[PDB]
Amino acid sequence: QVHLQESGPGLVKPSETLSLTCNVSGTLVRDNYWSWIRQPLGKQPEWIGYVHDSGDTNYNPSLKSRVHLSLDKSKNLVSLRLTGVTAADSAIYYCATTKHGRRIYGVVAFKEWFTYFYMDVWGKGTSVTVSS
Amino acid sequence: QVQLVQSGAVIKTPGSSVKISCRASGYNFRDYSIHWVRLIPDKGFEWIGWIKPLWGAVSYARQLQGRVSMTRQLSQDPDDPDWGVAYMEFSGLTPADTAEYFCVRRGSCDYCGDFPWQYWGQGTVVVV
Amino acid sequence: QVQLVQSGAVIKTPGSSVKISCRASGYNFRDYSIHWVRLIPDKGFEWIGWIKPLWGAVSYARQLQGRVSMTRQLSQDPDDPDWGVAYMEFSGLTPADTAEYFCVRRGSCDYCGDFPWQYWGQGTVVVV
Amino acid sequence: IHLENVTEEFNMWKNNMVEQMHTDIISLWDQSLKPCVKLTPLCVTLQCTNVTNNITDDMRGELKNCSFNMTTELRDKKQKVYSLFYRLDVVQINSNKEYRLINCNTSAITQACPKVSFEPIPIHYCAPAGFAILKCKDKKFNGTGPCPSVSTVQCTHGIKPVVSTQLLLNGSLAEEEVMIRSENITNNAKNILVQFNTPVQINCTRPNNNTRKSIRIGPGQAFYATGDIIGDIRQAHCNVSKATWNETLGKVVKQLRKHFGNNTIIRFANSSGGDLEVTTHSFNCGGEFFYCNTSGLFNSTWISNNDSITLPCRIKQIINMWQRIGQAMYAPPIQGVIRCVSNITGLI
Amino acid sequence: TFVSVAPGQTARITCGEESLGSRSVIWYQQRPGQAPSLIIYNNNDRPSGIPDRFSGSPGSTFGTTATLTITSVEAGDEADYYCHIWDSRRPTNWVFGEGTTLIVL
Ligand SMILES: *[C@@H]1O[C@H](CO)[C@@H](O[C@@H]2O[C@H](CO)[C@@H](O[C@@H]3O[C@H](CO[C@H]4O[C@H](CO[C@H]5O[C@H](CO)[C@@H](O)[C@H](O)[C@@H]5O)[C@@H](O)[C@H](O[C@H]5O[C@H](CO)[C@@H](O)[C@H](O)[C@@H]5O)[C@@H]4O)[C@@H](O)[C@H](O[C@H]4O[C@H](CO)[C@@H](O)[C@H](O)[C@@H]4O[C@H]4O[C@H](CO)[C@@H](O)[C@H](O)[C@@H]4O[C@H]4O[C@H](CO)[C@@H](O)[C@H](O)[C@@H]4O)[C@@H]3O)[C@H](O)[C@H]2NC(C)=O)[C@H](O)[C@H]1NC(C)=O
Ligand SMILES: *[C@@H]1O[C@H](CO)[C@@H](O[C@@H]2O[C@H](CO)[C@@H](O[C@@H]3O[C@H](CO[C@H]4O[C@H](CO)[C@@H](O)[C@H](O)[C@@H]4O)[C@@H](O)[C@H](O[C@H]4O[C@H](CO)[C@@H](O)[C@H](O)[C@@H]4O[C@H]4O[C@H](CO)[C@@H](O)[C@H](O)[C@@H]4O)[C@@H]3O)[C@H](O)[C@H]2NC(C)=O)[C@H](O)[C@H]1NC(C)=O
Ligand SMILES: *[C@@H]1O[C@H](CO)[C@@H](O[C@@H]2O[C@H](CO)[C@@H](O[C@@H]3O[C@H](CO[C@H]4O[C@H](CO)[C@@H](O)[C@H](O)[C@@H]4O)[C@@H](O)[C@H](O[C@H]4O[C@H](CO)[C@@H](O)[C@H](O)[C@@H]4O)[C@@H]3O)[C@H](O)[C@H]2NC(C)=O)[C@H](O)[C@H]1NC(C)=O
Ligand SMILES: *[C@@H]1O[C@H](CO)[C@@H](O[C@@H]2O[C@H](CO)[C@@H](O[C@@H]3O[C@H](CO)[C@@H](O)[C@H](O[C@H]4O[C@H](CO)[C@@H](O)[C@H](O)[C@@H]4O)[C@@H]3O)[C@H](O)[C@H]2NC(C)=O)[C@H](O)[C@H]1NC(C)=O
Ligand SMILES: *[C@@H]1O[C@H](CO)[C@@H](O[C@@H]2O[C@H](CO)[C@@H](O[C@@H]3O[C@H](CO)[C@@H](O)[C@H](O[C@H]4O[C@H](CO)[C@@H](O)[C@H](O)[C@@H]4O)[C@@H]3O)[C@H](O)[C@H]2NC(C)=O)[C@H](O)[C@H]1NC(C)=O
Ligand SMILES: *[C@@H]1O[C@H](CO)[C@@H](O[C@@H]2O[C@H](CO)[C@@H](O[C@@H]3O[C@H](CO)[C@@H](O)[C@H](O)[C@@H]3O)[C@H](O)[C@H]2NC(C)=O)[C@H](O)[C@H]1NC(C)=O
Ligand SMILES: *[C@@H]1O[C@H](CO)[C@@H](O[C@@H]2O[C@H](CO)[C@@H](O[C@@H]3O[C@H](CO)[C@@H](O)[C@H](O)[C@@H]3O)[C@H](O)[C@H]2NC(C)=O)[C@H](O)[C@H]1NC(C)=O
Ligand SMILES: *[C@@H]1O[C@H](CO)[C@@H](O[C@@H]2O[C@H](CO)[C@@H](O[C@@H]3O[C@H](CO)[C@@H](O)[C@H](O)[C@@H]3O)[C@H](O)[C@H]2NC(C)=O)[C@H](O)[C@H]1NC(C)=O
Ligand SMILES: *[C@@H]1O[C@H](CO)[C@@H](O[C@@H]2O[C@H](CO)[C@@H](O)[C@H](O)[C@H]2NC(C)=O)[C@H](O)[C@H]1NC(C)=O
Ligand SMILES: *[C@@H]1O[C@H](CO)[C@@H](O[C@@H]2O[C@H](CO)[C@@H](O)[C@H](O)[C@H]2NC(C)=O)[C@H](O)[C@H]1NC(C)=O
Ligand SMILES: *[C@@H]1O[C@H](CO)[C@@H](O[C@@H]2O[C@H](CO)[C@@H](O)[C@H](O)[C@H]2NC(C)=O)[C@H](O)[C@H]1NC(C)=O
Ligand SMILES: *[C@@H]1O[C@H](CO)[C@@H](O[C@@H]2O[C@H](CO)[C@@H](O)[C@H](O)[C@H]2NC(C)=O)[C@H](O)[C@H]1NC(C)=O
Ligand SMILES: *[C@@H]1O[C@H](CO)[C@@H](O[C@@H]2O[C@H](CO)[C@@H](O)[C@H](O)[C@H]2NC(C)=O)[C@H](O)[C@H]1NC(C)=O
Ligand SMILES: *[C@@H]1O[C@H](CO)[C@@H](O)[C@H](O)[C@H]1NC(C)=O
Ligand SMILES: *[C@@H]1O[C@H](CO)[C@@H](O)[C@H](O)[C@H]1NC(C)=O
Repeated sequence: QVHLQESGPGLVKPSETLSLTCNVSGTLVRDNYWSWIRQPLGKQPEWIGYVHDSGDTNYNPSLKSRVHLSLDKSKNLVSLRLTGVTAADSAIYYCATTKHGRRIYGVVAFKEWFTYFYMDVWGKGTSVTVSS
Repeated sequence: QVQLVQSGAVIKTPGSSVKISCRASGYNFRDYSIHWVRLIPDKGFEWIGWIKPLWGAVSYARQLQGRVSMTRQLSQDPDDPDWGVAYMEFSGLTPADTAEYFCVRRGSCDYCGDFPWQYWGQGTVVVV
Repeated sequence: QVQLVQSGAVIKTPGSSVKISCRASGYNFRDYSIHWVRLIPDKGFEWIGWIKPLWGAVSYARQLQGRVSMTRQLSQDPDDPDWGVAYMEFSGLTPADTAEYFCVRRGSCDYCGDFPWQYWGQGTVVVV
Repeated sequence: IHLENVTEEFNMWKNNMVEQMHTDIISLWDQSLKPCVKLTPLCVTLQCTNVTNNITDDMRGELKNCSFNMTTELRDKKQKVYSLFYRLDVVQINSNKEYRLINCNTSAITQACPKVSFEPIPIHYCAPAGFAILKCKDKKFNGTGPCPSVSTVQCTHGIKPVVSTQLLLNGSLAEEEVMIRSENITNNAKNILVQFNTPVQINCTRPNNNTRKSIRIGPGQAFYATGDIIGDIRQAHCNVSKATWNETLGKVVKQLRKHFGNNTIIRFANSSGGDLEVTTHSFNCGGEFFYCNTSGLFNSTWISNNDSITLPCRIKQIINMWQRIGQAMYAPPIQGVIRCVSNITGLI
Repeated sequence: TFVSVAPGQTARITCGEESLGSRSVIWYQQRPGQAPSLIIYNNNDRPSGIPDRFSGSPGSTFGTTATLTITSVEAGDEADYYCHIWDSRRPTNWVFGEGTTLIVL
């Protein structure tokens, strides 16, 4: 049994370095991968990327620079840092674990395979809105 | 091998004109004749006509002349000399023309005649 | 006639790599082996290796493997089927590698083996 | 029919009839091209780009999408056509990117007619009236000297013509032992033929589904080219059985040590280098060539006391086999997914 | 993007790009006012909790589009659907597909 608790200001000025934190329930932050997802209203979500210790810290190459994912093993939280909030940045954001899996179609020794992902559990959300 | 792919069944109105193609593959298409033949139930077989595709020289059965039309298409490339498409446009349909049709090719031995039809199509039934 | 033009002498630093070309003319270059061989004073001769230019099939002496590289260039035009260039890129230079080098070709009789080297280059002395 | 009380010295090394056979096969090879079509209008500027794939920035794809101008049936009409090519047949000429075929600076080029196949058929050689053909029926025969068990014949047995730069395929195999043959073993630059007894299977495939595309060059002309590739972009390869390869290498190491001292260490290495088609073994499968890396086999050592072996291939279209001077050969792309199974017979 | 069926019937919800290579489709659904929720995590696999009859297209078919077959639908099936395709040939879809809403009578 896990459930995650997003936390952020909600009302953000433009060109402001946003941060969010995410509280856990039971399962410690070491054991599993972590991921953030955004979604505008009435739209499909955009998977922002995934974070985990030991190099498993890939980002969306759309932004790729103005976002910084991190974990807190001392406090057992999930931290996001952002840079430069713009008008399209008003969206509901989600912290969530994910589980991988090797989709394999040929000779494994020839790298003829890849790793999908899927967010098994979800957060609760925080309606971030950018305004002045 | 000799492959004689026809087209499938179809339903037409009386007085119409049906068109059956017959694609032949696996042999030199310019060298052998093509016969059409039919099967009405409780009537036996009835010969229809033949065509040589080298020029398309045809000959029809007498009691169906003015109605049947046979054409062909060769394959002209230096890669595929094998396949060739015979046609049959049968005009002036009656419900009595409801029957199963066949495109056939003769045997290839030296003592093979012309009517001992060796290779056979899969049969195309047309109901009016 | 058989003409085997090497390149002249050169001085290189230790740990460097030298490149000796060997241009052969007067015969069908695609048909005979090319041997590289060496001469150190007060050490006698030492065989380095051979190369077939038809595919560039090489073989090296054992105690110099990893250090030597033999390539070739054929002449591809319908006017000059005769001249062809062998190379030798020798890597990992020591001052003990100071020596005279040779590219040679075998004899062309029927009882000629492969090592009875008939035709010889003019020799190239490299000092490290 | 057999012949008795008879001593005859043979030699495979000063033997003829390999010379005129090597003449005749290349002769019939050239007889199989004069009906076929030239590609002289095809050597042209090529706008090439990477194939549609999730690209790895550090590894490289081996298929290029090349669009170019081409003639039509009519002279005044020019057209824009694309196809796919391997990396190993285009080079870069010089910002933007423009490639060309590698042979088009230095040679002409001929497409093979897709009617003709490249599978072997057994050729029986025979002698005319006034000559006879002999055959050494001995079990052990290293290849030089007398043979007491001989018999004449009128025509040779089935010989299928293969093309394999190493690892001679589908050949005739020895009776009981594993035999090794040479001209002079103490000479090193002379090769060593290894006819091993038991055949060992190989699977080889290209798993990619392949669509061809006809291109009319001019009046009544034709040209075939790799169109779309449906499915997973994969890599061609070959497999052999592990323990069979180990046991056959044990047999040949058992047979080698007669010649090189009984207390001798024998190991193997990959081939030193040279041309691409001598660093591998190079074969034909279904009328399409393979140059397939062999370093996964000759990497072992030997002391005086369900798995397989997989190995990756590469596919070229244009060749210059027997290394001709201005003569080249295009190979047409073939449909579907190609695999073939061959009995590996000998080694070189 | 709106599909209406009678409750208890069958339904097909399609999403995303046509198949180029082998794929790993992932299906989410979205009740209004909730988070997303996974239903199908492989080409035709489902985790615990979700019932059956949520069929998916097999990942080996070449040149088809990702489908989601829901037989014997219900009003609790009224949620937005999301494809998440993972082609071996196309790059990583950092955004999802299109949200088609399944509404019931
Ligand atoms: C030369 O030799 C080399 C090796 O020496 C050869 O190389 C091999 O070549 C073959 C063929 O090219 C490759 O096969 C593919 O293998 C992958 C991987 O298969 C493994 O993993 C599967 C899944 O893993 C799950 O289970 C394992 C434990 O089993 C677990 O550890 C793991 O975490 C995960 O949970 C296993 O199921 C699979 O087992 C299968 O094979 C066993 C062999 O004996 C058999 O015992 C099992 O019962 C089972 O049958 C194996 O461990 C496969 O994934 C792949 O098959 C998929 O992809 C092709 C692509 O087109 C597709 O056609 C197949 O139908 C299949 O796709 C189905 O499964 C997908 C899984 O997600 C699914 O997404 C698809 O939609 C599709 O699913 C549909 O069908 C299934 C029923 O089949 C159904 O359940 C679904 O709901 C849906 O309807 C290939 O088979 C080898 O990888 C490769 N390398 C090696 C090392 O072997 C080479 O071929 C040789 N060359 C020659 C010329 O011979
Ligand atoms: C070592 O020795 C082995 C033993 O011979 C040898 O394996 C054989 O290789 C050949 C060529 O790679 C294989 O021949 C091909 O086989 C397939 C399969 O069909 C045959 O097998 C089935 C079942 O066994 C039979 O029912 C069937 O009747 C066949 O006998 C065929 O599909 C191939 O035919 C095509 O290629 C020919 C090449 O000219 C054409 O003439 C032929 O008409 C087919 O081409 C046409 O169709 C294609 C598809 O549409 C099209 O693209 C073409 O353009 C054309 O229109 C071919 O006969 C043979 O099966 C192998 N033997 C076994 C037992 O599998 C190894 O190759 C050899 N090693 C080496 C290195 O050579
Ligand atoms: C015939 O087949 C054999 C085996 O099947 C091939 O042998 C191997 O060939 C490769 C390259 O040809 C050898 O080199 C290896 O290359 C890898 C790729 O390098 C890229 O990526 C690394 C980072 O991953 C970069 O640093 C690099 O610049 C390249 O961008 C390397 O990753 C390998 O390093 C591995 O091994 C070393 C040594 O153990 C480790 O220190 C590393 O951490 C890493 O694990 C390596 O350098 C490879 O070594 C060959 N195999 C063997 C057993 O020797 C032949 O190449 C093939 N023939 C032909 C003609 O291709
Ligand atoms: C399409 O192809 C791309 C090819 O770049 C592919 O991207 C890569 O995928 C892998 C796995 O999906 C990513 O993750 C790697 O996984 C291993 C296994 O755990 C890790 O060890 C790796 O970490 C190493 O590499 C990092 C980056 O080089 C280092 O920072 C780290 O310290 C380790 O050395 C690594 O996490 C991999 O990151 C991506 N690469 C990129 C550039 O995105 C993609 O997945 C393919 N997509 C599809 C749908 O096929
Ligand atoms: C090799 O490179 C050539 C370069 O010309 C390439 O041919 C072109 O590929 C593109 C993409 O595959 C083709 O564009 C498509 O064309 C078809 C036919 O008109 C359209 O139906 C397609 O529309 C779909 O995708 C759109 C994307 O937004 C959707 O909006 C739309 O709803 C459809 O789903 C798409 O426009 C282009 O037509 C070809 N050109 C030619 C002349 O074929 C070729 O595909 C490459 N091949 C390989 C193997 O890499
Ligand atoms: C196939 O053949 C056509 C016809 O020759 C080639 O198209 C031509 O390409 C040149 C250079 O790429 C073009 O010149 C440039 O045109 C642009 C656009 O007007 C202009 O901005 C530049 O300053 C320069 O003039 C030329 O216009 C173009 N002509 C046509 C009719 O397309 C083409 O490059 C060939 N290759 C392919 C892959 O299509
Ligand atoms: C390949 O095998 C053949 C036999 O099948 C070898 O031919 C003969 O081999 C023997 C011993 O191996 C040679 O005998 C030697 O003869 C000399 C002088 O006659 C004698 O002084 C020695 O003590 C020894 O008895 C014999 O000469 C040889 N025959 C020929 C024609 O060479 C053959 O040597 C083997 N191949 C190689 C490359 O060794
Ligand atoms: C026989 O085995 C040796 C050793 O495994 C092989 O040598 C290796 O060849 C590869 C291919 O060149 C070398 O990889 C490196 O690739 C990068 C790519 O950019 C290049 O920059 C490097 O300079 C180097 O080429 C590898 O280092 C090399 N290893 C050694 C020890 O030399 C050899 O290829 C095998 N023979 C055959 C025919 O494959
Ligand atoms: C070559 O092209 C010509 C004309 O484009 C073709 O001739 C006509 O083709 C149409 C069908 O496209 C037929 O309806 C006409 O009856 C044909 N006319 C004649 C005089 O034959 C011709 O069939 C084409 N040939 C090939 C091999 O493609
Ligand atoms: C024909 O041109 C090609 C490419 O311009 C030449 O191939 C390359 O030539 C360069 C030197 O200019 C070498 O460094 C490369 O190794 C060559 N590549 C290949 C694949 O051979 C080719 O040598 C030229 N041939 C003639 C006879 O002029
Ligand atoms: C390679 O891809 C082609 C794509 O067309 C496959 O051909 C189709 O195969 C299916 C099922 O066998 C048929 O229903 C289609 O009619 C075929 N289309 C055509 C144009 O022939 C082919 O089967 C694939 N080959 C392999 C080995 O997967
Ligand atoms: C040739 O064989 C040797 C040993 O059989 C292979 O050596 C392997 O080297 C790697 C180093 O990265 C080790 O991790 C492996 O454990 C070694 N293999 C064994 C069996 O111990 C070598 O890779 C082989 N050559 C090739 C080209 O694969
Ligand atoms: C390769 O050689 C093997 C040698 O065993 C062949 O296998 C036997 O072939 C004969 C005649 O071809 C058959 O009567 C036997 O039944 C085969 N044995 C087995 C166990 O199948 C094999 O056919 C040859 N060819 C190929 C393509 O593998
Ligand atoms: C094209 O090829 C080059 C070199 O192989 C590669 O770096 C690049 O990623 C490829 N793709 C594009 C879109 O340029
Ligand atoms: C080498 O071994 C074989 C048997 O393996 C033996 O018959 C032979 O005499 C040995 N040779 C020497 C020189 O010991």
